[PDB]
Amino acid sequence: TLRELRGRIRSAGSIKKITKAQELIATSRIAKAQARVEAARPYAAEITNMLTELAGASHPLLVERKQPKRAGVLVVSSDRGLCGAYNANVLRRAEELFSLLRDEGKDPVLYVVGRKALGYFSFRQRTVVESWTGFSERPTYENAREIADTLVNAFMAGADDEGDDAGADGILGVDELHIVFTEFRSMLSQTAVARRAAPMEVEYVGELYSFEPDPETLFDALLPRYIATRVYAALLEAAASESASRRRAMKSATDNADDLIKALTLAANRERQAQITQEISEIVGGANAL
Amino acid sequence: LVSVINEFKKGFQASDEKESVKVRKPAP
Amino acid sequence: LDPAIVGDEHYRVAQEVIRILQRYKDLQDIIAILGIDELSEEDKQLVNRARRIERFLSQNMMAAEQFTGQPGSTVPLKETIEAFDKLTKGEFDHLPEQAFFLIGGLDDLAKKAESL
Amino acid sequence: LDPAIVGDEHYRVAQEVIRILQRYKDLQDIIAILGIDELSEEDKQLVNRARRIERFLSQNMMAAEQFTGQPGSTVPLKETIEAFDKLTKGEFDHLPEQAFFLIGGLDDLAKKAESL
Amino acid sequence: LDPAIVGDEHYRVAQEVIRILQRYKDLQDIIAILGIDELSEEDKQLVNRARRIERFLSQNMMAAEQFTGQPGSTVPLKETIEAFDKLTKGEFDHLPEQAFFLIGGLDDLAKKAESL
Amino acid sequence: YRELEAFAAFASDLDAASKAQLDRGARLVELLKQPQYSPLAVEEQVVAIF
Amino acid sequence: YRELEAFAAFASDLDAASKAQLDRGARLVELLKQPQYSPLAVEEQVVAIF
Repeated sequence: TLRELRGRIRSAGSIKKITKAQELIATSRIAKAQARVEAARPYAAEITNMLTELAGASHPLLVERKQPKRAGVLVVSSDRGLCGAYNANVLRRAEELFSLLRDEGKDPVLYVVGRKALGYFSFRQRTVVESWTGFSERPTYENAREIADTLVNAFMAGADDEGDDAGADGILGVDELHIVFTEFRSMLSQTAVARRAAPMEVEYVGELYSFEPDPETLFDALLPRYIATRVYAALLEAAASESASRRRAMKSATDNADDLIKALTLAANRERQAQITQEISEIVGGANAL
Repeated sequence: LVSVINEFKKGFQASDEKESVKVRKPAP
Repeated sequence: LDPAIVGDEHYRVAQEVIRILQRYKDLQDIIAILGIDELSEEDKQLVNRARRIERFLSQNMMAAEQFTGQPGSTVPLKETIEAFDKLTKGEFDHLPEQAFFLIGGLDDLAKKAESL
Repeated sequence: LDPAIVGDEHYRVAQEVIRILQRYKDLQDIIAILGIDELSEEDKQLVNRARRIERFLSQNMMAAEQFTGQPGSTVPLKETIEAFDKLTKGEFDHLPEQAFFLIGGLDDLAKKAESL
Repeated sequence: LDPAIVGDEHYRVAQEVIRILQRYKDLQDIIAILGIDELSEEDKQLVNRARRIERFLSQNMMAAEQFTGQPGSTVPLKETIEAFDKLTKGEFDHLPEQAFFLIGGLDDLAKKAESL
Repeated sequence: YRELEAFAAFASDLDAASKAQLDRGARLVELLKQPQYSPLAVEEQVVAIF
Repeated sequence: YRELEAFAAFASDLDAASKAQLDRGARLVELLKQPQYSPLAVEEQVVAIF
């Protein structure tokens, strides 16, 4: 029947209008988010410069552990839907980190941001210790601050806790921290990138401002906010990349809907012509049969 | 019937990149 | 096709295969309009193995030597039954799709696996 | 039906409910595929109100009591118009839709709701 | 329309004109609401040139002369294609749009530019 | 107003001109409706539309 | 249950009552399976339904 064809046609029209509206909102969002990330950049540059200046002359976080046994990992994902492969890519990277860790033999400790990655982990029976949720593509310093506080508190409880031994630090110590997030460097494409935070190395290059003779306190007060700034930048990059991917996917959806509408219209037209011919043939045969 | 159901229910088993800090001091 | 004549081995495998194909045909519309991202994990894996089964179901012909110039093959029933049982259980997840194309016996599939 | 002939409250209630049902229909046409989250708060509110409306619109019947096993009842006009005005207002949003099925009047609504 | 008939240059210039018009239509569709200030310089140059092109398609007709009193014009093809080829690479965009709004030929364009 | 009706969901993000056009279209489409058996004089119609 | 299952698809969150209804419907659908050439007496039928 052609009634189903008409229903499909109107539904496809509705979905294509929704798609164009969504993609226009998305491109406006990327336009307004590029400004925010580029405005956040200079403060990060200043923080990096002052940290490098402090490190120029003069901290368990900067001292490697004798025998690592565990490793902590962070995953970030979009809280909403309609983002093509955006979560798939970061989950692929997480899986290959897991493979590398199995090769090294160090057990992972999972941390998740966003509903999609939590849902994926639920079906595969992988334990999650802490799941932050509440992102809506627009981050703020509060979420980054609390996440950084929790992670730095957790890692500091891994020194006297030599893995299996629940020492003075307490159980669930972690020897290495890693980050997985989507990096946005150009509008054409974006690539998922892994990283590490807790292990560090000092880079030496060839070559007055001063303070009281306590630089260790300055380092211990600057490192947690360094991690907070790093995760803040990661969140901004993730938001920008998610918005761009949403734009691309929505455009593809519209370009997939239009030709389907055309094909349905053609089928409906041929069906109508066939029907007309059928009844006219039947009536003329009945008439001239007398 | 409910007594029989309760009796039987207990007797049945269930089948189921890296980061680096920058220091201006010449290398030791 | 019934357990009385064919036996109990064929029946369950055939029913599972037909169920998988029916589910894939049901989901194909939403697959076409948007993509595979909207589905859940279990439906995604069902679609994946449905595609694998569909591609594997083709067999190299015997009278196509005029056109393809690749000699054909014949397969005993038990090998087919075991291969389809393994496919339904899903032990060939990591293999690429292109291998499941006009291969005949599963031994030739294993040989073609390393050819890529 | 006419505001002059029947009355004004009856007419306004009928117009409001028919508009709500129409809006629910053309919203469901898209929400059936794009999901619930694609709309704003007002749309979800209207959808829930409409769902309660079509649930409450049924009733038990005299000659069909044998199939249900429970005799039906009848309701006054004023009670119907007051109840539907209250439903359009948006007060019954705290109750499950299952209480609105095969009900008669409002005291039966209260009894069934307290039964769960 | 075929380079085997009207020669190569005519088909060429038609091709660039059509491509420019399509690109401008896409840009106009995508910048109608967001705002011109969000674009780059190449898009602004392209939209300016496309506006010049679409303005230049106007002509002076004696139907208008029946009221205004300015006689119509007949333009030979050779200098028309030459003018279009030049304008596809020309600097005419620095002229105001009212000059190109309607015109009878190259000399009319020069005199209109001089008058402003 | 007819063309710009889809953006009702995200009206906060739109431009001021778009919002003004949407509001004007809404008021206009609300103005046209009339009850039956109520003809209008031409002066009254002109004044209302103006 | 069959009318509600379609609506429940692609739903982020559902109430406990709704999911209980889905569970009961699934159990009821499962219970009604029956192989060919397996006649069942009325007593076993009513026992199973109860």
